[PDB]
Amino acid sequence: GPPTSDDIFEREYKYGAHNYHPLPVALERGKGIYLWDVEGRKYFDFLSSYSAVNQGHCHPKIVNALKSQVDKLTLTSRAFYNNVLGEYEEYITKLFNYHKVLPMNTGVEAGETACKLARKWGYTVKGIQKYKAKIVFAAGNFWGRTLSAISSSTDPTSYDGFGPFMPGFDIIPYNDLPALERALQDPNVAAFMVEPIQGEAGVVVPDPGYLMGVRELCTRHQVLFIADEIQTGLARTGRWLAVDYENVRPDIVLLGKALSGGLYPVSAVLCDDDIMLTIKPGEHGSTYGGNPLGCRVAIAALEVLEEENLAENADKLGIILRNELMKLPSDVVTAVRGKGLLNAIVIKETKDWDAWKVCLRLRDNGLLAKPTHGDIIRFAPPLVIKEDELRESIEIINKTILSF
Amino acid sequence: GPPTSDDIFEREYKYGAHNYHPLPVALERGKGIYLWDVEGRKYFDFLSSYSAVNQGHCHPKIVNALKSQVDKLTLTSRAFYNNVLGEYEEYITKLFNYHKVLPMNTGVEAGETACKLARKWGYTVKGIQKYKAKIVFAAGNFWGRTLSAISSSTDPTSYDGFGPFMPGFDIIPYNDLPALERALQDPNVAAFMVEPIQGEAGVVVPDPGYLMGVRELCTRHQVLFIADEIQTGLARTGRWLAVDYENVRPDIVLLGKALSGGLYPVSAVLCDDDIMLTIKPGEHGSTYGGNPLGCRVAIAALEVLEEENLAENADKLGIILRNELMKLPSDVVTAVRGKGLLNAIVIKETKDWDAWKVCLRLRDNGLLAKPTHGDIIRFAPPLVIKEDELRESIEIINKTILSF
Amino acid sequence: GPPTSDDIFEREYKYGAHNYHPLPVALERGKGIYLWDVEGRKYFDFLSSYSAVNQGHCHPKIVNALKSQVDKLTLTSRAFYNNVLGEYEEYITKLFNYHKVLPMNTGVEAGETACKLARKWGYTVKGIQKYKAKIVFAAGNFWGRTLSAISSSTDPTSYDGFGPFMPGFDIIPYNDLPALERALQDPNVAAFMVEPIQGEAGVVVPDPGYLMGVRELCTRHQVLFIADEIQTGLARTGRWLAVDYENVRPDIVLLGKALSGGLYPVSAVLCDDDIMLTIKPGEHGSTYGGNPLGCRVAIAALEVLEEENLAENADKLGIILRNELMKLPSDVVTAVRGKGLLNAIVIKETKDWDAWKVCLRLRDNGLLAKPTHGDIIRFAPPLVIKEDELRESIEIINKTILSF
Amino acid sequence: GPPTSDDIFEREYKYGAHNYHPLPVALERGKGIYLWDVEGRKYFDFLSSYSAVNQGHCHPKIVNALKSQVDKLTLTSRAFYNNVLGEYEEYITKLFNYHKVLPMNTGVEAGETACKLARKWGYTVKGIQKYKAKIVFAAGNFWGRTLSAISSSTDPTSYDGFGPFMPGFDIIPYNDLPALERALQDPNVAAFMVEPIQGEAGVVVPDPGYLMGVRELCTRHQVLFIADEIQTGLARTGRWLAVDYENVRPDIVLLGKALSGGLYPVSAVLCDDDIMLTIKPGEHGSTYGGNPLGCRVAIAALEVLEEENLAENADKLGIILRNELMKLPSDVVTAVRGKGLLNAIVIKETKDWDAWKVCLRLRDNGLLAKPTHGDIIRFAPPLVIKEDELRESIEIINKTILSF
Ligand SMILES: Cc1ncc(COP(=O)(O)O)c(/C=C/C(O)=C/C[C@H](N)C(=O)O)c1O
Ligand SMILES: Cc1ncc(COP(=O)(O)O)c(/C=C/C(O)=C/C[C@H](N)C(=O)O)c1O
Ligand SMILES: Cc1ncc(COP(=O)(O)O)c(/C=C/C(O)=C/C[C@H](N)C(=O)O)c1O
Ligand SMILES: Cc1ncc(COP(=O)(O)O)c(/C=C/C(O)=C/C[C@H](N)C(=O)O)c1O
Repeated sequence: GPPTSDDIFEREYKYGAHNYHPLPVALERGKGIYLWDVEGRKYFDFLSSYSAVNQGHCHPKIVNALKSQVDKLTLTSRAFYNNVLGEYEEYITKLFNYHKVLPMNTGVEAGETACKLARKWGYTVKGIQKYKAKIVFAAGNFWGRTLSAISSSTDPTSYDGFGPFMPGFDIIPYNDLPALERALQDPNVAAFMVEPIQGEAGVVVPDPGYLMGVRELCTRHQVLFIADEIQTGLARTGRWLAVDYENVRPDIVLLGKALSGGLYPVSAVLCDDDIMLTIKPGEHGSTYGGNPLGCRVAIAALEVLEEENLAENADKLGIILRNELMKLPSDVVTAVRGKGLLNAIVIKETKDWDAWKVCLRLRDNGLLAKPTHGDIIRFAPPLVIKEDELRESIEIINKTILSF
Repeated sequence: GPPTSDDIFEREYKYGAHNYHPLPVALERGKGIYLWDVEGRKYFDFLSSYSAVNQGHCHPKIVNALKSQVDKLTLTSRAFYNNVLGEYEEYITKLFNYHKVLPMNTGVEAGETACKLARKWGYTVKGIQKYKAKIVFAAGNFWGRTLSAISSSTDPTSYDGFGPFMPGFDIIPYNDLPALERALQDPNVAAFMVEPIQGEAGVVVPDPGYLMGVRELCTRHQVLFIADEIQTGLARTGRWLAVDYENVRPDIVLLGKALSGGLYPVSAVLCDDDIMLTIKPGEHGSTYGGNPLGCRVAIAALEVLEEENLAENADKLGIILRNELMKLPSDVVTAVRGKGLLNAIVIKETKDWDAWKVCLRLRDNGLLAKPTHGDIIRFAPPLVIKEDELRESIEIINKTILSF
Repeated sequence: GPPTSDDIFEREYKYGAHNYHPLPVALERGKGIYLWDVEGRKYFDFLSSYSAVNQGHCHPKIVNALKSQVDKLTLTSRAFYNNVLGEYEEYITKLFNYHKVLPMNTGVEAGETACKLARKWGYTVKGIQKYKAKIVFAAGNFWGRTLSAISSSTDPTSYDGFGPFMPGFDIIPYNDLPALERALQDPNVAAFMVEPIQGEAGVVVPDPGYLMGVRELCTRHQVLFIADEIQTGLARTGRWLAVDYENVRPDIVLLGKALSGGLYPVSAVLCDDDIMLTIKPGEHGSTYGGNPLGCRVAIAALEVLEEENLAENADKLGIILRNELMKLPSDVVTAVRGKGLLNAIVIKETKDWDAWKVCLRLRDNGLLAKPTHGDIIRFAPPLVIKEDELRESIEIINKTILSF
Repeated sequence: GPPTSDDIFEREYKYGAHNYHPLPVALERGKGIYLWDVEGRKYFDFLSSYSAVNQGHCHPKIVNALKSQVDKLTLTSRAFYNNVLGEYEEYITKLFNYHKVLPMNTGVEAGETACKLARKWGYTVKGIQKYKAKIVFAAGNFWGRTLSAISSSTDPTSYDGFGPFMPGFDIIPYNDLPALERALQDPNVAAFMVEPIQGEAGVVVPDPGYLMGVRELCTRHQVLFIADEIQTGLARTGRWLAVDYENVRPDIVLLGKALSGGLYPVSAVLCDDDIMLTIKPGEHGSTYGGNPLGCRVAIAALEVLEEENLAENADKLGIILRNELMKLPSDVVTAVRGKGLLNAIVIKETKDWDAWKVCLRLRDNGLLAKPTHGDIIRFAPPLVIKEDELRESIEIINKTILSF
């Protein structure tokens, strides 16, 4: 017969690498804000696949876009043209107001591209001597798992045992303008890459004005501001871009995850011509980047975001979420943070009570979430959720937390 | 109305990065070995999207697996389990006979994963001091476009302007056993990564015995043999793996491209437990890696190769293709090479006549191919091609080549 | 009676090491451009003993310098002074415009001296920690047969079976500025050694601008540029130094071979005081280095080059040689290369027709040459050759090549 | 007018490397046992250019061989054959009773050749894994100035500032059988290289039985015995080889210096076929190695040694030299050592009295010698010296020593 949840776990343990320790639940179906395991149980998805399913699981318009194109053409490679990519390019460039886009597949690939653009611009336009270009990052950052990405990490779990590391990556504290200004005194700095809110660090929101101050500093020192909006972008924090809260226009914007509604790995690197065109024909690419199938699903996923006004929903509903979460006792729940529907709670962890235990019980009470250390729990349900559904999940969260 | 080819070209020129200089052709449909442009012209695909559509464009079995899964569940993320991953992991591990697989999305991600495993094994099993581990590569190698992949490249178009480069990567000549023997004298070498046939270098085929000598030397010096079969694998050269020609078992095998039949970016890293399990939970991953949608399509993609015996077909037809191409005048076509359906011709390039010009005329005569330098043309049609179709293509190639 | 050519080969086979497989011809006399075998046959010498007899075999002025000095004093050793060395030192240093010269005997000794100068300069002036100094070399280099020289070689015949190898020697492709620039990012690099034209690799001429770019990159990164002109120097390429074609002044210049006209093993290392004086008294030397007999002959050898304007002749006649060689069919002779009178042709080798076979027939037709793999033949006659003699030799080459 | 001794020093100081600090004397002529400076002064040569002029300066027979051959042919290179080399090979190999000879030019080149033979023999015959072969050397050794030669030296002046060093070279004390026996327990050792009497270390004579014990231990443990007789060979110690005193037959014998009588840099490597033939055609060589001019002079140089029974004379006169030297006061001259005409004295050095100062006074009194630290003076006149001349020189030494 059909495998049980336990059969499912055992099979992966035997045949798959052990690079993850997932919360013990086996999903076979997803729709909107819901997930169903193989035993048929129903669950509120409060992780949204890291924002990839902002539009909810299997959104019918994005599904139909995928189904329509797969019968026509799925991959020509960029050795030749296809009819779809240019339409997606004009669309996303006009939506975000940048001259061009460089299509890639995964979040880390957008970051790598952005680092390559930063260096190439650094050498060919800023006049940095090869190869003395530096890129500054903020401590707590997370942009992927390539050798380059773990080389800017301050998390031992990311870099330990994987060295030597990529040179020319400097790290400074996040939410620290004076540190940034100090780093930018070196003219060999080509760029500063930062998340408007750090996702994996535990939904760390920098103080008001941080983003405006980063922009000012980058512009003064002729440094590219690379904003990684792979998790924060596409309506999840209440705007098209988290950077929009302070009216900031980064030099390079990275998008991924919700860009395809979870139907295909699609990522994007947006920037104007003076940066974008430092990379010449033949100097950068990817087998699947810009394929017609991912473009069709991306056009659809962006249209859902716009047409269903999900940014406004996430902003209004996020206020409720945070307001209800702050009612929990301050001796149980230490802090509440986030923007829009990108939130987290910090608990007063003890040797016998932790975030993992809380998520296990949440699971038991029908809500799926993942801990981000011993003391942090993220709450980020799909943006299609309704206030009634949200209030029901808040009750589940309340009941569970108070049940310890 | 509908954009013309010229309109398609222009739109991408304005809104897309110029990292590619494609052959000027605009496709809107693909099926099997054929592609159709927006003007309705029909062409033989002799590029197969860099060997990602080995199964032919839009294979019905693969399309059906995608349509079936997209209605159910596409991405839970690795924070939770999905019912499909394990079924795929057991299938692919038994097919290639390795304990485990680590699922990723793009070719370069598989290579990054292999480098991280090599290093982690190097430090935690072999005993190399952190962080002195080295990874040896062959000149001409191409494993992608991340900062780390271009740091091992000998092609300036890949690395120039993109440094500083990742330390710990050494380069030796390809197809050179004495040179590998010399490099492996350093006890700090953790692995040697190599393609059984170099693709982007110009379909460079090493001499008979090279692979056995690499396996022998790596074993002798306690060095992992990493075979990048992202382009050579999955029946392209006439075998499940190009290393099968010498019956050699690498320590780590990389798969990508045709692993999905061109319908989704799926890549994979296969190896036994002693290497795979050096990476503990939380130390490596990817948002889309191992998602259920990509797994369903990869199972179907692998089934097609098997069920249709595409390896045998590529082997049988590849010899016909090469023997026919060798009949061209040795003063116009300087060399013919390849294995199975992964082939190239070298032309006697002049200032007035080159590979690009030949490919434009080939396009005009109904066959799509892409030059690998001013003198090399790659011929790699989907493996579902039939003998009569191959001979038709051959006539097109002879006609074009002799027309100058 | 006197030994026959065949007795000469047999005797060497029995009593001498088998470290060479020379073209079967036994010479007993040489004068100018010609050589005679023991059977009395006359041959044009188109190898010139690798440039050692640039001045032709047994030039009367050099011979007379030899005879004059051997009646006076031949070797005092460096424990004392000889009256001749200083005169040769002042002469050669003013000729090439460097502060000093360090006299050695063979070409590999001057290379070894240059490596020791570069390391000493690296530690004592550049500040590199002992013993982390690196020297970069170009693939295809040849600078002799010591353990250190074969350690930088990429030719398996030079290094296979002779290791372990000297550490601190790194190799990059020849004629590759991006690769040199990449290598010189390591501040532990003390020098880059390179031949302006690679001799033994098959007369490989780098592209216009390579030397200038080498000079620029070395100066920019505080690395010593060591130019090995042992084969290319002293008028053979059409100038005093092959680097003069680009007005490039290397940090260290190595000379040998023609420096004595073939009458005595004489080599020289030229550089300014900031480099030369890093080596103190008792820290480097050679028993025969700077002996009075070799100095007298070197003074005369250089005087012949200057007095007879051999560089101008080699330039003028080299143009003629290459122009006539290019008239040979492109389906037989694939390439013609060189500068001045250092040239070579590449033939369309088959299993039954090769460079060795061509050189046997050449010998049969009165011209002696050295094949340098299965498809390269070098053409480098003494620089004292006249246009009529050159044209006569060219007809012998035409006759031979066309005769197959 | 002609340069004065002082002008000669000044000129070299300005235009030549400062790699030596010679005794201030400028010679312009040499005949037999004598040398004349530019001021006309006559001196007894008690260094003999480190044994290169064993036959005396400018021996008429060697000079005549030189003059005869320079009118015929001086260098064809090894790309072809010359009629002279084979004649010299048969001559020298029968003289020393070894199958073959490998001709080189300088002493360090023959040592380098012997290391390469030992490694090649080690891997191809002994079975050592590539590249684990070791070569053992004796502390105090001196065999030249290449990077490899200074890597086995225990003299800081030879190696300091010139590293990193050649691996695989191990050092044990000289004249120490227990230490050699201990080193040869490693089966990865391929050879032991040693001087029968250390020259540059200060004429260090090992104890009776050392050579026999070296021979025995090397045979017992399947290790090659390489005897460096470049300074001690060719009659200087009173025998053809210093190893003849113990009837020991080394596996490899190196010769040089006197092999040419000081007229040409000529060196030789002798061994039987099982060793010599481990090196195949194209695997080792030298441009000037085995040239016809050096062979003619080497044949004559050896003939003079044999014909004039110089070994017998050196033996007889060496007894006299040492017996007279031992009459000097023990509180001034601490030791007298040597064999045949290779001798030295050790003096009771103080802060104000040293070997250099003694050698200055010697020069003042008409005898030239080389000090070899602050307390050693070597006495080694040409082997053509007569008893009356020796006794005259001895009085000059007595006079000088006693004069302080
Ligand atoms: C801000 C930001 N920027 C880039 C990335 C990399 O995204 P991708 O996984 O598609 O390469 C991410 C990815 C987050 C992510 O995948 C979290 C967990 C992930 N499964 C892991 O390997 O630990 C991101 O949050
Ligand atoms: C042997 C091998 N290993 C890895 C890769 C990288 O695969 P991916 O493109 O999915 O990152 C490839 C990919 C090659 C490829 O597609 C090169 C051309 C590509 N259009 C580019 O410009 O990057 C490969 O040939
Ligand atoms: C036992 C032995 N074996 C080899 C050699 C090296 O010989 P050559 O200098 O020709 O490379 C020597 C050379 C000794 C010698 O006198 C070298 C002194 C010379 N003036 C110098 O600094 O190199 C030797 O004594
Ligand atoms: C650019 C360059 N630099 C140095 C050397 C070495 O020179 P020598 O042979 O005198 O050590 C060479 C020598 C080349 C050459 O012809 C050596 C051939 C010689 N018959 C052998 O096997 O060693 C050179 O081409």
